[PDB]
Amino acid sequence: HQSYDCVCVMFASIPDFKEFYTESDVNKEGLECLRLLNEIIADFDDLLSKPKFSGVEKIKTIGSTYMAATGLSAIRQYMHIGTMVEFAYALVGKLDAINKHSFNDFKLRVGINHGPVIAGVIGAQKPQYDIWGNTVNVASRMDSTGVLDKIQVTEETSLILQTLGYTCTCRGIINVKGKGDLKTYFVNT
Amino acid sequence: ATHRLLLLGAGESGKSTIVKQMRILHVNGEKATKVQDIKNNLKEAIETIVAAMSNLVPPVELANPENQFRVDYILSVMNVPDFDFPPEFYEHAKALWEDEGVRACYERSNEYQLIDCAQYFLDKIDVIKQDDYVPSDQDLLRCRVLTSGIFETKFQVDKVNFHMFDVGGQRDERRKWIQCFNDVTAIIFVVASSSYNMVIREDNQTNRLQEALNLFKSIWNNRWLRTISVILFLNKQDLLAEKVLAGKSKIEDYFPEFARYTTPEDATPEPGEDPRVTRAKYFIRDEFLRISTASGDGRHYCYPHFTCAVDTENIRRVFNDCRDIIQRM
Amino acid sequence: MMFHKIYIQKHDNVSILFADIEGFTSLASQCTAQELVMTLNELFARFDKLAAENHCLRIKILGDCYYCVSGLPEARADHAHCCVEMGMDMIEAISLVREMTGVNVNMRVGIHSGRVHCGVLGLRKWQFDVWSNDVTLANHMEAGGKAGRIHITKATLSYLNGDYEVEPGCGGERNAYLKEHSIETFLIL
Ligand SMILES: Nc1nc2c(ncn2[C@@H]2O[C@H](COP(=O)(O)OP(=O)(O)OP(O)(O)=S)[C@@H](O)[C@H]2O)c(=O)[nH]1
Ligand SMILES: C=C[C@@]1(C)CC(=O)[C@]2(O)[C@@]3(C)[C@@H](O)CCC(C)(C)[C@@H]3[C@H](O)[C@H](OC(C)=O)[C@@]2(C)O1
Ligand SMILES: [Ca+2]
Ligand SMILES: [Cl-]
Ligand SMILES: [Mg+2]
Repeated sequence: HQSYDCVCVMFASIPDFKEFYTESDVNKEGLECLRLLNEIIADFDDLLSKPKFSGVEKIKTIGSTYMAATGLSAIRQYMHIGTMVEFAYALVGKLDAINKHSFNDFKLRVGINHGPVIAGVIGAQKPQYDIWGNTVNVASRMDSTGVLDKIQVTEETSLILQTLGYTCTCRGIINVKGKGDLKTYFVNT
Repeated sequence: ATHRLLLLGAGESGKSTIVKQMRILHVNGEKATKVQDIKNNLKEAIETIVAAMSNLVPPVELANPENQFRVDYILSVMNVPDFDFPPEFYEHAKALWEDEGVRACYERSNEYQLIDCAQYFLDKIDVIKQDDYVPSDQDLLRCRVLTSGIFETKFQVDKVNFHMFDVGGQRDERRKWIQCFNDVTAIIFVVASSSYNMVIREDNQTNRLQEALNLFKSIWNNRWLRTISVILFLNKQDLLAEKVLAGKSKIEDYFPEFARYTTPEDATPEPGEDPRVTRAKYFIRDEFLRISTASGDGRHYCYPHFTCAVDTENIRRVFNDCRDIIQRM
Repeated sequence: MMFHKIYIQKHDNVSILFADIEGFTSLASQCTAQELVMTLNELFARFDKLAAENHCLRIKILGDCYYCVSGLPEARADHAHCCVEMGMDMIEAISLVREMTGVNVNMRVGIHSGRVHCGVLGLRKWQFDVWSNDVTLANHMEAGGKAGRIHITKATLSYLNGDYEVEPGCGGERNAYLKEHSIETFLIL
């Protein structure tokens, strides 16, 4: 496994799915719910086949949280960061579409960070591809402390977004475990 | 051969009533429990009427100023949790319902949320009050109760099996529907055809039938329901007839396209039915058919029925047509 | 046809084991991104080795979190006896690669037994996963657990057939989900 310099990592959870998930008998003890998650995750997996998102690399789904990165196909400079944002606005469109056909109101909660990672396989039995390093930890923490319908970024990530035409607003301070207090920003539309 | 049928429609459309008719028709302490619910129907129905009299524009007046004291009695007890139902209640209730002003307010019920089983129970208070009271089949059909969740009712007709699924029509409840979209024989979509003059509960602004129309387009055009055909239960035809013949609230004053509408040549009016009702009942149908016609592409079909859920003499007849249609799926 | 095919099957009498590292963040500060990821992969390789012998099918490595149900792919009578002995091994496994690293860290193991759905979601980057309230409980059991100890439920004892020296766990004291769902938890010796 090899290391990287400028990899933009993103988490997108649907925190309002956990409530929706019930286990009855009518719903086959929770299957009919998964059937929906599938329909959504598959719609989210389908976006990667778009040319504009050819540089996007889905890493995994965690529970009902979509995790993707850009700049893994590396050796403007921060074009991929602004593509990850472009990508998260897209998931919101798929989710908005599902909502129509599912008589539901699912919102997406996005955290986006960039920085150095390490990428490679893990585990002896079934080697699977994953990306570590503080960059991701922070990305994860900016999802979980996020806000619905909003994208939550770190300061320097906001800096980049401004140098790409994105307007921003400061949330204030988040406490990341092991990295302490730190200033975060929502992206505006 | 099993058939899984999903019942869909807005709030207070008929869904529950129809499940009930399947029990009357194709199934077999049990009713003593349902008595309490009917009394609640009676309570919630009388308060709602009087409460609404003073909030209407113009406000309504009691024909008998004496009744003001019962009006006071009802509003005083409106919130009471485990209401005792003392014989006063029925006395005061009846008295109010006799007051022509209370009734005149009841005519204007299209302007506030009043349950369908009002006039039915308010006409039979003296029967319900007796402590040896036992509800008639029509009483059980008429008892309104909100459905929260999904309820599976299994029955059989001629060794052929049916699984029926009941869902909440209220907006908050529609989010559960999806759970019944996979492996489904056919949609039964219920509409309160008579609710053309009244707004919905959830926002107190959006017209009930228009809500029903939009809900149908949602289902008819759903991405997970392009195979599945929909049996359309245009329901509450009695109440529809009433309104058209009563002539108080015109349809064209809610759905202006009605003025620019003549009656279909393919129409088969029930024996000696009024040309006006005929026109009206089939117009509501065609409004729904436009949605079904537009898209679809021979993969699923729309089968309409004029329905009265509270009339078992019409449920059997139309459910029979549905057994027939289920031949190919 | 109209729904995507779901690659998911229902499975009762299975036992779910979540395992987290206590004080992972302290380690994360003591060594470079390089060493951490190497030590991590070196540990979960050992874990995977122990897993297959203890008849537990490994599911996913989530950062510092490991989970591996027993009773899959085909049912087992000792499906809960496996996990217990599997968890037993992880406490020893970690101990060897604990004092050799310098800073003391430990494994926190939680276990539950019940029905699960399992399989895969979406279309891209498939990873075998599990879902159920029993899995949700499983994960919370780990959350409300103790270092170097193995947290088990009332259910994962109604399967143990009284073979391990148990004792009251007080999971309501460490985790709200446990308390609010009123779960009787225990620990082993
Ligand atoms: N007069 C008349 N009343 C009807 C007719 N169909 C249904 N009703 C009454 O309207 C009320 C509303 O229908 P009901 O079945 O109770 O709710 P629903 O349509 O299933 O809607 P929900 O329970 O999911 S919220 C019932 O009390 C029923 O008695 C009809 O054809 N004629
Ligand atoms: C998918 C539905 C549901 C309810 C079922 C389930 O068991 C989970 O997938 C687990 C517990 C489960 O899959 C095991 C891993 C992990 C990561 C612990 C999941 C998340 O906590 C999910 O919550 C999230 C964030 O969606 C959760 C709880 O969601
Ligand atoms: Ca940890
Ligand atoms: Cl309706
Ligand atoms: Mg109902």
